[PDB]
Amino acid sequence: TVHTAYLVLSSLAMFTCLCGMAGNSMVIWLLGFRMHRNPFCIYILNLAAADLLFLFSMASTLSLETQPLVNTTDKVHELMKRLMYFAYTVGLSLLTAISTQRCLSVLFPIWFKCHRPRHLSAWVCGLLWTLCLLMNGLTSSFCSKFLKFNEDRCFRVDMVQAALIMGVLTPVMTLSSLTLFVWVRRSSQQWRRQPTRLFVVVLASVLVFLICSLPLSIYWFVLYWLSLPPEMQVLCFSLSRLSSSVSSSANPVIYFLVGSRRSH
Amino acid sequence: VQLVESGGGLVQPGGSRKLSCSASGFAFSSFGMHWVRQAPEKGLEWVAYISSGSGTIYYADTVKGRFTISRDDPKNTLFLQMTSLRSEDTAMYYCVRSIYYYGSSPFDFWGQGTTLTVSSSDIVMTQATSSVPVTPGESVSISCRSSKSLLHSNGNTYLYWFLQRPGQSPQLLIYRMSNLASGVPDRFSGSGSGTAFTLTISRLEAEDVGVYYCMQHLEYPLTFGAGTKLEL
Amino acid sequence: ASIAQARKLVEQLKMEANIDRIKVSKAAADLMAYCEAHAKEDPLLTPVPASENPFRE
Amino acid sequence: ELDQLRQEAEQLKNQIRDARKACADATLSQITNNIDPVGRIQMRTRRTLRGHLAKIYAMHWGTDSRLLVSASQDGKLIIWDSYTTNKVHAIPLRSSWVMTCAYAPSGNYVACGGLDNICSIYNLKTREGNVRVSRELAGHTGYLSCCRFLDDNQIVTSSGDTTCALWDIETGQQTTTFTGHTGDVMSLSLAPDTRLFVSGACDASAKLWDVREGMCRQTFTGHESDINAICFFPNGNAFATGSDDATCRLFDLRADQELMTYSHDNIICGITSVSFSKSGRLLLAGYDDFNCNVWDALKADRAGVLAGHDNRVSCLGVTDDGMAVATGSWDSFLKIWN
Amino acid sequence: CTLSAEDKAAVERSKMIDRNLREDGEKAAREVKLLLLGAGESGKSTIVKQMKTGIVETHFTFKDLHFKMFDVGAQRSERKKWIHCFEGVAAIIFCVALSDYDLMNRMHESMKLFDSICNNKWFTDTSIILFLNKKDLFEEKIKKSPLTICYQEYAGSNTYEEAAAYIQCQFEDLNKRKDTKEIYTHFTCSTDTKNVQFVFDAVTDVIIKNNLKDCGLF
Ligand SMILES: CCCCCCCCCCCCCCCC(=O)O
Ligand SMILES: CCCCCCCCCCCCCCCC(=O)O
Ligand SMILES: CCCCCCCCCCCCCCCC(=O)O
Repeated sequence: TVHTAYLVLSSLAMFTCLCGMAGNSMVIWLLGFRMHRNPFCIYILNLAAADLLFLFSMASTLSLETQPLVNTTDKVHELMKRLMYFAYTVGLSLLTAISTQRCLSVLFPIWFKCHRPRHLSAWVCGLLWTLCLLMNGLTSSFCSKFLKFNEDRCFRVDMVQAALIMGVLTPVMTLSSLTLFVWVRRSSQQWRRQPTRLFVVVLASVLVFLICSLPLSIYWFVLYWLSLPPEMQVLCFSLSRLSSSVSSSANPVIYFLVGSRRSH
Repeated sequence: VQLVESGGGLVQPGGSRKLSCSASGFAFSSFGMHWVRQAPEKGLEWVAYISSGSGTIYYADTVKGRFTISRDDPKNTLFLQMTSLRSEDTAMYYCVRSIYYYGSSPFDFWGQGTTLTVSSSDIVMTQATSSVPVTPGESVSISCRSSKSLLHSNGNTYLYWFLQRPGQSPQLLIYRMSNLASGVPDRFSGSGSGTAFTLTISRLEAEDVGVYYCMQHLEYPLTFGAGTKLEL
Repeated sequence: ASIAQARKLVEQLKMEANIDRIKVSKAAADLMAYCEAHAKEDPLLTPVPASENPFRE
Repeated sequence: ELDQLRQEAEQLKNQIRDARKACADATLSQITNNIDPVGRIQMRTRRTLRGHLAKIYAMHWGTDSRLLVSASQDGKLIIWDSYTTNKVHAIPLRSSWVMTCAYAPSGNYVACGGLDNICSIYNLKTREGNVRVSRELAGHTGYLSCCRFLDDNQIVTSSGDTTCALWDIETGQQTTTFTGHTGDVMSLSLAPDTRLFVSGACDASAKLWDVREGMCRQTFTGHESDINAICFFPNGNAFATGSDDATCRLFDLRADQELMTYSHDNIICGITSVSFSKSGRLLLAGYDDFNCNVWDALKADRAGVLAGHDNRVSCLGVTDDGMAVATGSWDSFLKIWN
Repeated sequence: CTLSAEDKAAVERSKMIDRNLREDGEKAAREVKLLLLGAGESGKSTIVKQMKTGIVETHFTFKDLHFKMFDVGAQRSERKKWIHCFEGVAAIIFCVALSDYDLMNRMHESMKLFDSICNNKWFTDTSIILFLNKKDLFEEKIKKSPLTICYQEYAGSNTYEEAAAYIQCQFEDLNKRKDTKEIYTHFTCSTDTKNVQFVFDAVTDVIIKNNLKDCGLF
């Protein structure tokens, strides 16, 4: 019963992760030394790299589960799971930054065109990567049995991370996306033709975020410490992992393919 | 196009001084400036090089540490701060402008020079002639020797020729092996191949008499040679 | 331009009227001869070995 | 009378057509038979010049086959070293609307002109270390569409005011003015011996001019739409023309008639620039469909394509020794094919 | 490194040239380029006299925004050969004088020009700021004579408001495609002050649309 369902979920996660890192690698390839004068490509390139790392970590973790061991496997598995969570956190950060940039492009168009520093994207991404690495290193060093399995400190660092995520990433992302929606509905949609494509892609982005990317964060941060009954933690973990794998596999489609102005 | 240089004078050993040269009449900020030394009795010695935009800066092995080179592009001035002056540093310093692109003529202009008195690997480029006497209307052929091949893999041989008429700064005659500069008569003609090179003058006049120097630009530091004086 | 323009056009056409002409077979043969004469010195026609190519790498 | 003058003109045109078709013993294709074709030759891009930030509209090679000048709508004239992709010079322009650039055979000057109705001559080799304007050749009442150097002192400039002109750079005046060309003339191509020059206009008519006499020696027709590209054959006795009809036409000065037309059903886009390979066996044409086609001059077939451009190929040129062909484009990229 | 010393200095100079080219391009990308258009003596002087031979380019600033407006009316040549040079402008400032409906008819020529330009294959997605100036002269002419003085297709009232609205509708109906570009219309005269603001709102709208097309929502 539950074992067969778990096998099915793992197989689907493996196949979707294969498709995901294929798509992410293609997106990084198509954004190399070109397609970068547009201020909406450094974020997408960084997100493609982060999602590639995240989905590769998923596929590797599933492969390690299919070939379990005792001692040598455990340490590389722990390190690369920490890598997966680091990539997850940085991908969420990049989604939030992308949505905020999209909102600010229409809220302040004069500033976005003739006042925004050309490298502001670059060092914003650098700061995001640095902060995510710092927080994930702290969480791994206070949560991994390899270095320090301090249960109280693991819980404290997880609570801090969850508070920061649910008080910054989700509110700012949702608010920026909704503000873009409302502003283009009440400022341009009335006079010209209503931009239905804008509305549909914005709603799709918020939907896929809130119901595919958050699940893993909320699970691995809060549900890991709410003393869930047995035979229930597996279901939530697998559902969250599959949802995040689907979100990271579909992020290139919803961000680069829909937005290929030059290649169309 | 003139390069008037200032500063200098009598400095006690171990002291400090700041050489200056003000550029005018040309696009100073696009030229890579040099400093070249000449002892009161010896030939020319290369001191320092600064590129356009203050990028690569070079010093000779004998000047490193206590010599520093700097430029002020808005002020149209080139500086050379010197500290801990040794007895071998008494010489006359020339400010030399140079620009580097395909087909250009480096070292095309030299400053008037300033004097400095103090109280008291490399490419060997020497020529085995000196104080050659010759009469106007004849033909001369002075030659220069290089330690190794000056022919680069791109096909360019980096050998320059300079004439220093007495009482005035040296001027460029040949800005690469077989490349005549601007303003010099067609009688001059550099030549050579491989390792050995020479300079020939078909019908010399009475005013093109002086010390002739062969210099290399293949590698840094830039090594001149001992002169080949010409007289009546 | 009421009268002088048309006369100028007629004169210009007369100028091209007196131009000598040669059979186009001869001109085509001459073009083919020139094309087959300088065929060796045609680097775009014949890719030379990379030793002489200055755009190799 | 006016009716008499028109009838005389029509009779003259009919007589000229009869004389033209009398000498047409055979076409080039019929003669060029039982001969090995050039073959499906394909070339690979060797360099990629990546400095411009707007549409590139003109390029011209140097006589040394090393230097290269390109013009673009960002108000920049860049001189390139094609061997190393080094930027020798980058010349700002007062007017960013330029459609042609010229490179002197002596290499001391460049010329560029466009919608500002002025041809500017720039001094490459100065005592100071910069590039400076020498003279501005005002005197045309339209946009300048082409310009070529006869020598350091004579330059011939086409224009959008239906006229070509020859200029004396030192005095800045037109020594001779070439008129009698309905519609704006879009291109010109000096003879290899620099005693004649052809020019194609919007009336689909290509005229051959005498530089000293100042009179149109011959006039050629056959294009259905306006003419954008023109270039002399290396032999000097022929020249090719590119028009909006998606057709390239080979003419002949000594026959006064068209030799053959280079076209394909799959090609409907206009032709931007044309040039000849050394020995005149290949015809290199730039198109609107982002691609350059290698036309075999003797036959009427495509020797090969090169593509490699994401936008319209606006200009192209071949070196004096035939080492390489450089193509400009509207994507701000130059490619040195070999 | 297989490079001579002068080769290295050449690459350094080339890199300095590259830096200057990048700076120039980044400075140009923060500029709005407008294509002024319309028949001569059609109020073009009035709309160009608010602030600041071939193309007569003007540069003006408003609310920390820089405009590069180009006048190409004096070209007097085949437009189709050089019109693609202006593809990619922010907007077209098309100027039409209302009073030139009887002065062989200027309004028909202006309508033909507007139909030719607004429907150009290069400009299928650029907004058009249709300036309709000389409205006081239109007032005086309508007081002297109705619009039906030369046009029998009109059947409405002989008042300034309705006639101006009819002309605006006739102009705005010339474009086949209303689903790809926005036509902005304004009424001005010799002495206006808010005319400079209308182009600011138009360019702000097209800037927003450009950003949306960049991110790919549009
Ligand atoms: C509080 C923890 C870190 C906060 C992370 C915030 C990430 C989103 C906000 C920064 C991105 C948007 C900044 C503007 C970038 C742009 O539009 O170019
Ligand atoms: C860290 C986030 C970066 C975003 C900074 C927003 C700066 C806005 C500056 C004022 C907006 C000016 C642009 C339009 C002019 C206006 O406000 O009316
Ligand atoms: C392991 C984390 C590394 C920390 C730094 C991450 C930086 C990623 C790259 C961000 C910028 C990439 C391209 C920016 C260049 C540009 O501004 O055009």
